[PDB]
Amino acid sequence: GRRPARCYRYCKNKPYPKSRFCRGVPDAKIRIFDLGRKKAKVDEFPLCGHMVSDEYEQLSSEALEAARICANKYMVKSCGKDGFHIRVRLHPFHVIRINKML
Amino acid sequence: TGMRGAFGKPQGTVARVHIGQVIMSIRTKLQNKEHVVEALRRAKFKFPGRQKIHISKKWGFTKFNADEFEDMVAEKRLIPDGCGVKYIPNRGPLDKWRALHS
Amino acid sequence: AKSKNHTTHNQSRKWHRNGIKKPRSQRYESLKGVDPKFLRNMRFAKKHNKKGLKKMQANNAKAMAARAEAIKALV
RNA sequence: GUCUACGGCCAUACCACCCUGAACGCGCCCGAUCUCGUCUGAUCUCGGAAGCUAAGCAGGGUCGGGCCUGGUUAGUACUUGGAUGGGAGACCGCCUGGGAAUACCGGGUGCUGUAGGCUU
RNA sequence: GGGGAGUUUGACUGGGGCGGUACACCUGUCAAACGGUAACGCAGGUGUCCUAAGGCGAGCUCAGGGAGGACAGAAACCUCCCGUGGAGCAGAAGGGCAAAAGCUCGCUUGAUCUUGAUUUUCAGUACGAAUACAGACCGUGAAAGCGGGGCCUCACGAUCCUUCUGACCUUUUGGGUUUUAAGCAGGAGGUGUCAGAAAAGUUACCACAGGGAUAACUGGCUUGUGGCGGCCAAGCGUUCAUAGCGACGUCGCUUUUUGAUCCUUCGAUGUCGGCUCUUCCUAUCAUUGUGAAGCAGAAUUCACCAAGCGUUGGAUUGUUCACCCACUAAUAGGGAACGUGAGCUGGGUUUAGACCGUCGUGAGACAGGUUAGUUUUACCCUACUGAUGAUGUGUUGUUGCCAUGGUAAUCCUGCUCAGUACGAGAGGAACCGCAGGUUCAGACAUUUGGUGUAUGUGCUUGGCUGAGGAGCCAAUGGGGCGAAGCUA
RNA sequence: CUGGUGCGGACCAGGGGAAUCCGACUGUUUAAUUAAAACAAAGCAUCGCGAAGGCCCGCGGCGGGUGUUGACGCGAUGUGAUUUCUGCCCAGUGCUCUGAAUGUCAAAGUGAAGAAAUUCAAUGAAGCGCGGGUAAACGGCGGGAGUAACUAUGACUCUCUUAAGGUAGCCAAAUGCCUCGUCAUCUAAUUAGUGACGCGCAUGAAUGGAUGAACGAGAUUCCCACUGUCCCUACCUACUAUCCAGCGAAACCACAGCCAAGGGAACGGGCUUGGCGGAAUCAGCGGGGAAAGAAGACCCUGUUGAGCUUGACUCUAGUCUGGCAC
RNA sequence: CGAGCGCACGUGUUAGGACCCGAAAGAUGGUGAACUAUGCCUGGGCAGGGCGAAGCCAGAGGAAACUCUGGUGGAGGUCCGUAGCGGUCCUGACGUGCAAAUCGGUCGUCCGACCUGGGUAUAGGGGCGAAAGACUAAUCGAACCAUCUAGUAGCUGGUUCCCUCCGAAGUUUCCCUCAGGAUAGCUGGCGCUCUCGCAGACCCGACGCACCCCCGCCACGCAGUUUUAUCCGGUAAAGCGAAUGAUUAGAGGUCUUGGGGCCGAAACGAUCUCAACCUAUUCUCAAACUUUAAAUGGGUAAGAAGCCCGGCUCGCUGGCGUGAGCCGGGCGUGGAAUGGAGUGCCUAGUGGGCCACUUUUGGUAAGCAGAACUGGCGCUGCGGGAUGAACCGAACGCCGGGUUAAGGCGCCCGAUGCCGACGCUCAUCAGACCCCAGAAAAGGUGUUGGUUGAUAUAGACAGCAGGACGGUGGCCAUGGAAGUCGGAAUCCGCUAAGGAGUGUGUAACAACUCACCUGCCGAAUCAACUAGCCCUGAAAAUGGAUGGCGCUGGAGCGUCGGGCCCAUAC
Repeated sequence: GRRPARCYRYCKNKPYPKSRFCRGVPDAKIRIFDLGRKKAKVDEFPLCGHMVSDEYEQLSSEALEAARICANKYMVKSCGKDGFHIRVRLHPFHVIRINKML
Repeated sequence: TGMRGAFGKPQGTVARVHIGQVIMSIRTKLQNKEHVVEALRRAKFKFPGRQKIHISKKWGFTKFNADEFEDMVAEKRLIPDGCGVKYIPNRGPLDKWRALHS
Repeated sequence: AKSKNHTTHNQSRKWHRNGIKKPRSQRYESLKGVDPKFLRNMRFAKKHNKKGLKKMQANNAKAMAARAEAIKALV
C-alpha cells in the first residue's frame, strides 16, 4: 500500500481524466483548496507569494494535502487567523493505475 | 496480474506540473514578507524535487501588475468586487452611465 | 509453445531497391468503362466516318484545297 | 438613389432595441358564390381593392452583442536536421532552418448577375 | 454388442485446451495533422430487426424553458412566446439531417428481370458489402426529377450432393414414341476453427523424434512486495519539536524474502534439510576505546572507530522457519551455484507396491493425509598437505645471515577494594593488587587411566600326543594381571 | 572336603514390560530396489442352470471343457476368523418380470393406381418407450425457522427440496484444510503418543461398521537393562594400500590445464588489464575440470505411437428376433 | 498472312531409398515351457528338543448328581531349531565386481497350502498368474526370428577442388497455420527494343549530342532531390469570460425551498438566513473534447501526347445547340542538378530476427513485452571506446610515398621532452571523458565566485569611557510580583540610558545582564539568498581495478592555442 511516489513521479502517459471510461477512482485526498480568510476584499492583502515548480514531474494529491497543511500551520503561527488566503492552484485530475500481482 | 492481460485499475490521483507552473499562491499583508517565504519554504520539503520560491510582481491573484493597479482603480477601469477585481474596458453601451458618473 | 510477434520495418527499403514509380503512361487509351450509351453513339460516328468517304473526303477535298491554297495565299 | 422576380456567393448578410419611408412594389387589409380544406376561409385556396405602411420589408442609429479582418500576444510556445553539448536523473542550452493560438487593443457591418419598374 | 478392432481427441496463449477469443466481423482511441500500422492494449456492439422502420409526394417541427387556464397537484389537456439541433433517426459509437434524412398522412412495391465496369480487403484472387452507368417492365409526383432495400460505416459462406423455378432447350448410345435419368442456367439446405476436416478421455506402466524458440533450480536485468536507513517537524516525552521517538509527506539503499522476465544448458550442472570444514561481509548481541541521556549509583537506551576473538546444551517436526527448558559475557544477522552427495545421510519431496477421504460412470487425479522403496567411477590435469629433487656457488661439508610468506590467544569468576563511593533509603560500583578458571593452541608420559598378540605370565573348557611331566589345535579359544610403546 | 567368589568357564545359546494402528493366524507375491496394511484364506452373502441346459473354447462339423459330472452339483461374483450389528433411499444408472395396457419399427409376403421401372396404403417379431420388483446391484443422505427459562443451543413442532436426507457406532485415527484444534496425562521443555471433547472441509455399516486372546523379518510412542551412538577420541590384530621380481588392461581424451577483476552467450584454462611462471616426480586428496556414465524419463512442440477406459466416431465376432428353403 | 525431331542446361514433381544416415509403431508366416508360471503321471527328502488334545488306568470328596488328584496317551496348516527352502536389516560388503544381481553377518519357515528330479500339456492379443502387469530363455503394460523394408518425419546430424562476378531475407495474404508451405516482395542468370559517342573530303539547337555538321540523327526519359503554383489532413502547440465533460473560489440579485425564526400568522418579510437559481468574473484540465492551429508531411502541373486554325460523321443531346469522333493545315519542346533508358522469360535462399537517435502503448521498472521512421548487427573485417554484435570514425585486390577522422601525446605506448595560457580543489573512500558500468533528497562561517538588502572618519564593526535604572509600589493585579512571570494595564526624565524590565533568581522578592550615541586605539562591517570544486549524507559478502603503474605548480575539473601520432579512409 506504500507505493511511494518514486514510481509515479515522471509524467509518462496520455492524461486520463476522471472520465466516462475510468470509473471508481479513489477521491483525491486533498479536497478543499482555499484556507484562511478567503472572504477578504482585494484592497486588503497587497502581497501575493508564489511558488513555481522547477521540475517536470507529477505531484500526488496525498502530497498536496500534506504540503497545504504544513504551510498553513506555520503561517497561522505567524500572521494569525485572518491574516492570509492560501489557495492551492493545482488540481489532481490525472489518475494512475496499479497492476495487482498474485 | 500474471501478465496474461495485465492492465492496471484506478488508484490514487495525481496532478502534472509544468516548468513554470504555480502550485501555491499565498496572499496577505505586506508586513508579512518574511512570514510568507519562511512558512512556504516548508512545502519545498514535502514536495519531490526542487521548487523555486518567489514573490509576485502583482497586487494579488489579479491579472495585473505592480501597484499602478490601484491608480487604474482610481481611474475606475478596475472595479473591486469579490476575491478579485473586475476589469472594465472603455467599450460597452453605458455611454450614459459613464456620463452620469464614471 | 510461445512465439514472438512480428516487426515491420525493412519493407520500406525493400521496395526502393529498384521499384518503379510511374504507371507507364501512353497516348490515347482503352475506352473500357465509359458511359456505354456514349460508347455506342461514338462508335456509330466512327463507322460512318470510315464509311461515308464519298461523304467525308468528298466534302473535305474542299477544305483540303482551301487550306492548301490559303496557307500560301496569305503572301 | 431605390424597389420587383429568379439567383450566386451564403453573417461585412445574424440578433436585439429605437428612428426614418421617392406610386397601386411587395404587403397588410375586405369577403367566401366559383376551386379547394381545415374543428376554425386563422393556414391553404379563391374572389377582391375600403382604408392602411401601425407591421413585415428597405435604410439609418447603437462608446450594442455577434461576425469578418488587422495589430499586441511572439520570433514566446513548437519542430525538420547536428554534436564525444550540460544534467545522476527529470529535463535543458546551443548550431541550423519553419513558426503558430487565447486574454488585450484597432478597423468594417453585405457585395453582386440577370429580366423588370418608379422617382410620392 | 469397449467382448474384439481401426482411429480421432483444434489453434491462439508472457511455460502449460484453466480462464478468454484478441479465431469472422464493425465504431471511437493509441495513431505521431499520406495514411498504412502492433500486443490476451483501452471503451464498446453483431450472428438480428423492419409491409414498413422500403420508394416517392405533400404538410408540420422536435429537447427544454417562461406566463397564463375549473377540478389539474412537481408532471395530464389548452394557448402564447423563446426556441441552431441541445431531440429523433431499430440497435454499438462516429459522421450526417430542420419547409429533411425527423413527425403525420396519401399512393405504392425499384426489396423485381438482364450483360458488362469500378471501389472495398490483396496476390490488387473470391466471398461479403458498396459505387456509376446501360436494356426492360414499373412506382410516386402536376412536373423537373428521385427510387434497382434500410441516411453511410457491420448484420454473412466454396467444390461435391440434395431441393425448388426456368425453355414447348440438349442428351438418354442403331432408329422412333413415352416414363425416368444426366445436362444448362438462377435461388435455397452450411460449414461460427467463420477460404469452409466428420471425432471423447487416461497414462504415477509409458515410448520415439526434437526444443533451452518453452516451464521446474542457481546464475543475470528490475526492486513493486520484503529489510535497512535519510530528510521535513504537528505532536508524545507533566514543562520540551530533535534525551528517546515521529504521523500527515518525501529521497534512497540492500538483493539475507516473494515476485516479473526467458538470456545460458532438454545429445543432463544430481535439484530439501541435517552432519563436518574453511573463509568472508557488517547494518555489532558480548568484549577493547569512546561521546550522549529525562544519567545520582546500579542497571539500560542512542551513536562513533571496529570483524581480532566469541555467539551454546537439549524436548517436538525432515525440517529451513518456529517454540520452550537450562546455562551463558553473549546466546547478532548473513554470503560463498538459496556454500558443500565421485563427502555422507535419505528423514521428505519426486517412479514402479499399497491404504483412506474428496472428485470421475471408468481408466484415473489430488500443489489431500499414510507405509516400504539400489545414491554409481579417481590412477588422469589442476589446486592443497606432506615426500624426493633441481640452475648458481669448480667438487664437498660444517656454521649461519634473512627478502619473503604464516600468525595466536580471548573471555569470565571469586577475595581485597567496599557495604565505601554514590544515596532519605531501598539499594551499590571502579583502578591498580591477589587468586583461579571457560574456549583455543603447542607439547608430553613421572604419576592416573585406556590399549596389550612382547603370546609376559598364571586360571581354565573340549579334544590330541599311552600317562607324570612339557605342550599343541579350537581362523587370537575364553578369562584374571601386565612391562616397553601410543595415548585422554 | 577343596580351589584368589570359580564353575552352560572354548563351544553351543531368547533383551524385557505397560500402550496405539493394520491384518484374524499358518500361507503367497513384485526372479534383478517395494515382504506389506497387498493377494489368498476358511466364514458370510449373493446370481444363473433340470443337459434341446448354466458357463466356456472354437475357422469348421452329431466338434470341445466343466462332464468317470447332476442342486450337499457346477459356473459368476462380492465381502473376509469369532462376538455383534448391517439402518434409510428404487426417482437416477443397470437387471429382470408383466403384457394389452402398445406409441415406434426391418426384411419377406398382401392390396390399389400406371404398360412397366415405380408409387401408395395396410400389415406388423425382437428391441426401445409405457408399468411393476430389485440396494450383501452401481451408488446416495440436506436448509432456514420459531421456542421454556438471561438465553443461545434449543426439547416440541412450519415446511421448499430430493428418492432418502447419516441410524447404531467412531475419530484431529492410515481419513480433519484452519491444524502445533481445546483440555489432562506423559517430560525441565514434547508440532510425536495416549485418553477425552465432534453442526465431522471430506467418518459410517458385507464400496462392511465396531470390537477382539493368539500371531507379525508390519508403522509408531513410553519405561527398565546394556552399550563407543554421543561427550572425547584413543589403542590392538589379519588383508590390502605401500616398495621390489614377474605379469598388465580399461574408463576418458578438440588444444592443453596457476588466480582476481572486466567484457562476453549475463560464472573463462585460452581474450584485456593486472598478480606472476621455473626440470622430472611419489603417497594422499575430494575444491575445480559447469568431470564420466545417457541423442533428459520432469515440461512443451510433434497434425509421431502404444497400454487402458467410456455416454467418443466408425466398425466387428457372439447373441436375441422375423422372413425364405430342407 | 503459321512450325516439329534429336541434344545440353535449370526448376518443380513421381519414384526402383530419390542427398545420405534414424525412430515409437503396423502386417504376413514361423521358433521356443532347458527359466519361470500352473495342472497331470511318475520317483526321492525333512537332526534334536519345548506344549500336553482326545481317549485310557487308578486314587480322594460326596446325598447322588457328579466332582476333584495322580500317572498313561503323543493331536496339531501347533512351538524353539539344523539341512532344504527362501531373502528382513545392516539402506553392511564388491559396484570397469568372484557375479549382466554374488558375499558376510544378523534374519522368516522347517509335517504342510511342504522342497525337488524326469515325463506331459497350455503359445503371443495368445498361455499362465494365491493378482505385483508378475512369468513366458539375461527381453514383457503384447517375446524371438524372417520378410513387406532402405517403412515414414514439417524433426537433429553431416552434405568432399580453386579463382572471378552479382547478393537477400526474417515482411503482405491464405492455410488443423505458429519449428511448415503456398503466394507476393527482395536475388541471379539468359537476353532482348532503341540511344548511335568510324561523331570527313562542309557547314548549327527556344531538341541533346556532335561541333564540317549529326541528310544517317527522339533528347527522347527518369528521379528516395530541392523550386514555383494550387490542393489534402486536425497531431504538437493553444482554449474554457468558445459547445461536451470535470472543477475551486469569492462576490453582485432576485427567485424556489429549508434551518430556526419573527410577525405573532404564513413571510424565503424589513433581520435574516442558508443553500438553490441567475449575472458578470475567478483557480486548474481532456488519448476516446474543441473555436483556432504549425514544423516535418501526401497529390497534381511545370508544353509537341502541346497550342492555334479549317472541314466532315454521330442511331447520342437538342432553340438554333451540346459533347464526342475523325481528316487536313501552322507553329518545335518551355525551372535548377544529375544519367542511357524501356521490356520479357526462368528462378535458388527467406517468411524464428536483434539493436540504436527520435515518437509511442502495457507495466514499478527490466539486458521486459509491443509499434512508426531511418541506419546498422545479421552477411563485415580496419583505427578508436583496454576488454565488446550494434557506439565514433569508417567501408577492403596486392604494394611504395604523403595526408587526415574518431581519437589521443608521463610510462606501458607512436605522439607536448611546447616556455603551453587563465582560473577552481585537499579529499584519514579525492578526481580523471557519449552508449558505459560511483547514487539521491537534504546540509557545510571548507573555498571561491555572484544577486539583493541594510552602515560607514561626522568611526561604522569586535574588544574600551557609558549605559544593565534615579522618580517608582509608577499604575496598583493583591491569584503574592519598583522585573513577575500566570498582574487587564500604563508614564516620565536624561539626546545615554532603564520597557514601568531581559529572565536566571520563590528572602517579600531583592542582586545580575538586557536596549540606545557621542568620546577609548582605530576602516570597512553585517545580514538574506543563489551556483561552481571538495566534503557529510554513502553498507558486502575471495584480494582488485579511472586499463595498470601511478599522478596533487597536474598526468585532476572548465574554456582554450599552437606542434605532433595513424586506418585497409583521402
